[PDB]
Amino acid sequence: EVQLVESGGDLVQPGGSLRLSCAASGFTFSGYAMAWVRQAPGKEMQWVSSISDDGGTSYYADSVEGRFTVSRDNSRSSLYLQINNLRAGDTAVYHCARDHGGNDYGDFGHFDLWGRGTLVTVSSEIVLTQSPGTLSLSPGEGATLSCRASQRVSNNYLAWYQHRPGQAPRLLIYGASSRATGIPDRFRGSGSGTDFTLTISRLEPEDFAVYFCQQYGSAPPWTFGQGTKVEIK
Amino acid sequence: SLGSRRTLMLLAQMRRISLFSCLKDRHDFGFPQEEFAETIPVLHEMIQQIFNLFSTKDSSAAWDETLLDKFYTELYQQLNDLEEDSILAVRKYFQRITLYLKEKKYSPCAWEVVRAEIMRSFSLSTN
Repeated sequence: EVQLVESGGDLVQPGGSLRLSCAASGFTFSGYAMAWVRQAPGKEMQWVSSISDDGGTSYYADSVEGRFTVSRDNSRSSLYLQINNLRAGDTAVYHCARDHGGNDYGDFGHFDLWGRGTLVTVSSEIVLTQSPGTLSLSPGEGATLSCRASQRVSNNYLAWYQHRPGQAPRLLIYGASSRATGIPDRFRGSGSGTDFTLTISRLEPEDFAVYFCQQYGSAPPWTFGQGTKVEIK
Repeated sequence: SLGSRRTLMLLAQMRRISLFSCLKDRHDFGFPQEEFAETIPVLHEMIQQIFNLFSTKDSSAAWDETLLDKFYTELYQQLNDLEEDSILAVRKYFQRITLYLKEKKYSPCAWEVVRAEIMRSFSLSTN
């Protein structure tokens, strides 16, 4: 029942502006660093901006630097993203996300809670490569998903996410092999350096989803794989 | 094993600032991860290098002296229990940490990146 809900997306003219909002419930928002990650049609997830728990520190992707402004109101459990001078490249579903990193290890840049996103339609780096593009399997079968990086993933900071239809993305694995809280044993992450794998030992009907990887070992930007769609048979 | 957990607890207690304030200062130190039976002289080198790194005049300025002494004591305790290409790779690894710190003029953010890096590589070496 713990969720993030984005709103504020709309049709907008090129050169126009929109204020995106994200309402957080089921947690004390003020204790977490937050992020905005967007996904253009047919493209991989793209980290846009990050902001510290107190709002004092923020980061942006280079393409949005100076046009986007992230902010937050901790007393209202709200995260904002002001997006200005919009172009065709800004058309995407914008998700807000909660940073799973902690202070003891400083493993920021990966997310344990996401919203379903808000569409923005403008009216007209380490690269991760996943394989296969699509896996058509039957329930009870195993699946091996690959995620290859263009250069070494510092500290093995590789995360795997699951995106089921009608649901917000979900963190499955972090640190290349640690299962997130609540994630069943059938999801197993392995690898290091530039080669990472997600093994799903028995496919259940809810396991039919898009699975995407992310490296968060580098300084920003943190980058994502284009995804592997696992479909039913 | 228990003395390994106490070393990580003191390294976490030494933290002064959040690495979230230093994300632009992240750096890949290239820790030779698969180096951890002949693990004793490699682990021994690792502890000595951690001691060397955290016992300079620069480290004394950057960290609480009280925690640094308990930290040296814990590293020493582990060496008591324990008592050549692998040793060289560890030495090269700590040279990269030192070079990074020098280039970054021993800033609090460079020190936080190094502290968090040692949190990871030490826990890896001690399983």
